Amino acid sequence: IPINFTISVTTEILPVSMTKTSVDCTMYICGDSTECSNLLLQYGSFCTQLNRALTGIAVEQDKNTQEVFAQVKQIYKTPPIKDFGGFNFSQILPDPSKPSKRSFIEDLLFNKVTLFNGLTVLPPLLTDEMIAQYTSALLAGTITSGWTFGAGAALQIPFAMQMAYRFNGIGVTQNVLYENQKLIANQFNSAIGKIQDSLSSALGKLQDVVNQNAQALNTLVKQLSSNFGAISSVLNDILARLDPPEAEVQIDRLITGRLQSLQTYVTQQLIRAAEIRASANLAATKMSECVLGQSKRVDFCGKGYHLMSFPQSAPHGVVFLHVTYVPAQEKNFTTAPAICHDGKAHFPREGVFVSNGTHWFVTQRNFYEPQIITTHNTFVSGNCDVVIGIVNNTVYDPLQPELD
Amino acid sequence: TLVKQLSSNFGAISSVLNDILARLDPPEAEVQIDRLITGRLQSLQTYVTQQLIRAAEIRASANLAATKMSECVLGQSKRVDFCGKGYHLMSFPQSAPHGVVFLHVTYVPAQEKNFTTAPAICHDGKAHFPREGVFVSNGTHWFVTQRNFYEPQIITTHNTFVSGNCDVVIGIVNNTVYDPLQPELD
Amino acid sequence: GRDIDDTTDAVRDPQTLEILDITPCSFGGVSVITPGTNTSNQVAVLYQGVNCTEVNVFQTRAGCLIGAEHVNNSYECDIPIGAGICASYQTSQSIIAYTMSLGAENSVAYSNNSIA
Ligand SMILES: *[C@@H]1O[C@H](CO[C@@H]2O[C@@H](C)[C@@H](O)[C@@H](O)[C@@H]2O)[C@@H](O[C@@H]2O[C@H](CO)[C@@H](O)[C@H](O)[C@H]2NC(C)=O)[C@H](O)[C@H]1NC(C)=O
Ligand SMILES: *[C@@H]1O[C@H](CO)[C@@H](O[C@@H]2O[C@H](CO)[C@@H](O)[C@H](O)[C@H]2NC(C)=O)[C@H](O)[C@H]1NC(C)=O
Ligand SMILES: *[C@@H]1O[C@H](CO)[C@@H](O[C@@H]2O[C@H](CO)[C@@H](O)[C@H](O)[C@H]2NC(C)=O)[C@H](O)[C@H]1NC(C)=O
Ligand SMILES: *[C@@H]1O[C@H](CO)[C@@H](O[C@@H]2O[C@H](CO)[C@@H](O)[C@H](O)[C@H]2NC(C)=O)[C@H](O)[C@H]1NC(C)=O
Ligand SMILES: *[C@@H]1O[C@H](CO)[C@@H](O[C@@H]2O[C@H](CO)[C@@H](O)[C@H](O)[C@H]2NC(C)=O)[C@H](O)[C@H]1NC(C)=O
Ligand SMILES: *[C@@H]1O[C@H](CO)[C@@H](O)[C@H](O)[C@H]1NC(C)=O
Ligand SMILES: *[C@@H]1O[C@H](CO)[C@@H](O)[C@H](O)[C@H]1NC(C)=O
Ligand SMILES: *[C@@H]1O[C@H](CO)[C@@H](O)[C@H](O)[C@H]1NC(C)=O
Ligand SMILES: *[C@@H]1O[C@H](CO)[C@@H](O)[C@H](O)[C@H]1NC(C)=O
Ligand SMILES: *[C@@H]1O[C@H](CO)[C@@H](O)[C@H](O)[C@H]1NC(C)=O
Ligand SMILES: *[C@@H]1O[C@H](CO)[C@@H](O)[C@H](O)[C@H]1NC(C)=O
Ligand SMILES: *[C@@H]1O[C@H](CO)[C@@H](O)[C@H](O)[C@H]1NC(C)=O
Ligand SMILES: *[C@@H]1O[C@H](CO)[C@@H](O)[C@H](O)[C@H]1NC(C)=O
Ligand SMILES: *[C@@H]1O[C@H](CO)[C@@H](O)[C@H](O)[C@H]1NC(C)=O
Repeated sequence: IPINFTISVTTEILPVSMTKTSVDCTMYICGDSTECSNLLLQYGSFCTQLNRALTGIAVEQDKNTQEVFAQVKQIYKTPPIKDFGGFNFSQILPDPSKPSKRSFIEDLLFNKVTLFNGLTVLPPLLTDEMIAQYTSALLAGTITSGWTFGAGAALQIPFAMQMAYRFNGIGVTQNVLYENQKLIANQFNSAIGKIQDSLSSALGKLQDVVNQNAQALNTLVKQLSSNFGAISSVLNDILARLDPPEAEVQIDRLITGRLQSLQTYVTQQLIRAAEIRASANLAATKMSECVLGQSKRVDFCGKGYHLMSFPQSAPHGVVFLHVTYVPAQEKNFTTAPAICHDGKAHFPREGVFVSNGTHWFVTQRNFYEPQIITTHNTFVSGNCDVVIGIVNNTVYDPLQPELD
Repeated sequence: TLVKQLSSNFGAISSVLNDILARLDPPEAEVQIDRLITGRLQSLQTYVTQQLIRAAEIRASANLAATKMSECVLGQSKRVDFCGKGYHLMSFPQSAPHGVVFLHVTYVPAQEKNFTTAPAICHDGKAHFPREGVFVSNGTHWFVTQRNFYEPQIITTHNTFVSGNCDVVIGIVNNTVYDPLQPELD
Repeated sequence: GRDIDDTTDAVRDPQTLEILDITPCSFGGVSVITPGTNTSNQVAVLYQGVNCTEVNVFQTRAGCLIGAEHVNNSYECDIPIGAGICASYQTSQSIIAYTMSLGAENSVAYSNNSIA
């Protein structure tokens, strides 16, 4: 049975969206030429399908971001009085001096990743300032209300009482929090300090996406200096050295090669967009279940027993700081399934029977605090010749002394 | 798009095969035939790839619908914002063309009331914590109520459990406990 | 002279022997914002990749929207132009271009001994 506990904070990185890109089908293949375009019309509509697919991906990215981050009806605001019972959300809450209104850790994350021939790059619908605003709203609502704001109107509650009700949902009683408030506050502050110190010395999940999206474009651009069997990989050179009767057997080879290149690029982008969409769905689920509530699913929101989580915004992704509860120091005890007092068998109501060698106590499972075995902790069921490992200690019956 | 791709030259002299076979003598028609074959193979090979990707997406959506039917309809789920917004009670399925429609019934609170609250009650040196509920006050007296609906009750020895003494809890107030056994004891 | 992707971006003229650079002329796509051909027949064209120096002219980060008045208020997003800008028909009636608002500004009366 554990005797002590520790509070641990761990991070989790998830991509959400990738850069929008629209590639022209005619300018990439031909350029400013007209004979090339007139030849290209013989292939039907292979320049509408690609544009339609790329626009579909571009719209899907904005839908991903919107469904992940826009989960709050109203933009809540943190009160000026920062008396949260000892907990220090200073590196989490925004600092209203920088023009971007981003907290310390969000800046550490934004300064760790960052440092026409048809191709264009479109801007995201939600600029980074608005995403920071959304995460600040989520944090202020979580801190000042709890899980209430995600299930209707927001109800205020002191932070210490909220953490008491967070402990009460994992088995540990609430006097454990109220009698060890300073220790828990110190451990949480130390954990936040370690997180900020370890984010400044990584983020491979958010970089293996940018690397792939960049090498795809690099290959697409480099597939424009290939002859593909013609005499030269320049339309303006071919058109200046050959009469029209004898240049359309060369431009045709160029057209075939460049069409195949575009088709390969579009197929790969479609598959990658599907993968990013799956990850964005997971990120939205994690937000809804770990931030706006407390999750009983094992290993979903961190490692340990979940208490609460805080979101932060990273470039083209999101960051969660899961706060858990892990038992620390255990000790050996001796246990009995039941107790035969007076021909009856007393089972514990909520707890477990332990003994240090001489006397028998009843205690909760996730923490060590022994108690006398009264009739308010146990209930009777049958006689004591059926249970396999029953011991024969005594109970207290707290009405007998008062009946004198 | 797949059907309309059948009316393109692809480099041949016409987009219809019968004209190719009628207007030209066999050994010199194979060039046109090959150009048409290449074009139509390209069309019917792009269509299948796009269809496969769409089918995978629909499969993921169908898996989600199956999970929602299993966990929202056949039971009551504690996952937040999974079976609708608010606290979940039950759900009912309805069939729609190539899809499902769930009707999620949810409990959601209403008109609020601010109160004054404390985390413990120090009766006679001992500290009393609420058993299942929260301590509140209307200004003068103290009650214990459930956390999701106002329903105050007199603080007793059955609504609270004792732990330690009233010297370590940060915020704590003085009040009394009923001890219902005493009036019947006399 | 060349660049990262093997494209001539500089040249020396044979006669004067002077260095000249080459920059491609401005390109870009054209997108049109319409409120639906059941309410009105007005539109608002938006060059995507060019400033307004080239061909009611509001220059935006996403391009150079033409034909839409700029307002100061903030509403929900009807037509997502981009970079935080949205356009809508509901202002006799004209197409406007505002900045998207995320929601109402709320604030809970948090304190250490108050519950709701
Ligand atoms: C609930 O009360 C708060 C303030 O609590 C007051 O003192 C308590 C000890 C208790 O006795 C309450 O009954 C008292 O009312 C008030 O919050 C204000 O709400 C108004 C709403 O228009 C807002 O403008 C103020 O800014 C709020 N106060 C602060 C300091 O921000 C109000 O009476 C009630 N608020 C809610 C949300 O129910
Ligand atoms: C449970 O563990 C905490 C720390 O994990 C202990 O708190 C430390 O106690 C020692 C001795 O009293 C102090 O020197 C330290 O400053 C305390 N804090 C830390 C962070 O080490 C606590 O004493 C343990 N509980 C018991 C019952 O021993
Ligand atoms: C097991 O724990 C119990 C209670 O913590 C110990 O019982 C106490 O023993 C002392 C020794 O004289 C008595 O003065 C107390 O009255 C006993 N009860 C309590 C509640 O303190 C017992 O000694 C422990 N046994 C071992 C082997 O450590
Ligand atoms: C707060 O609750 C207390 C507890 O009921 C109220 O006090 C009693 O209220 C009833 C109903 O009006 C009266 O009949 C009793 O005489 C009251 N008892 C006392 C000792 O005053 C109280 O009225 C409620 N409201 C306030 C503002 O205190
Ligand atoms: C709740 O916060 C109040 C502040 O609103 C605390 O009161 C402060 O500290 C003492 C104690 O009464 C007094 O000087 C003032 O009421 C406040 N001080 C200042 C400088 O404003 C109170 O201690 C807190 N109570 C609990 C239980 O957390
Ligand atoms: C919170 O931490 C910052 C720096 O880590 C410090 O300046 C500030 O005083 C702390 N606030 C509290 C209430 O401990
Ligand atoms: C419990 O006893 C076993 C065997 O005697 C020992 O190996 C183990 O370390 C003990 N547990 C603790 C927490 O000391
Ligand atoms: C465990 O095993 C030992 C020896 O094998 C036995 O004496 C004891 O009764 C067992 N405990 C039970 C059955 O609870
Ligand atoms: C416990 O003590 C009682 C004394 O009345 C005895 O009858 C019973 O056999 C004991 N139980 C065991 C398991 O020895
Ligand atoms: C509760 O009563 C004790 C004993 O009279 C007193 O010392 C203490 O100050 C009281 N509580 C408060 C909050 O004043
Ligand atoms: C002929 O070209 C040379 C550069 O090679 C230039 O210096 C010279 O001025 C030119 N001749 C005339 C008459 O301008
Ligand atoms: C046009 O709008 C009116 C009302 O705004 C509606 O009654 C009518 O059905 C609409 N017609 C079309 C073709 O959308
Ligand atoms: C368009 O003109 C404005 C005004 O001079 C200038 O600030 C802007 O940089 C120009 N656009 C580009 C792409 O250079
Ligand atoms: C609108 O904003 C501009 C600049 O932001 C300002 O000059 C103008 O007075 C404002 N008009 C109104 C009606 O607020």
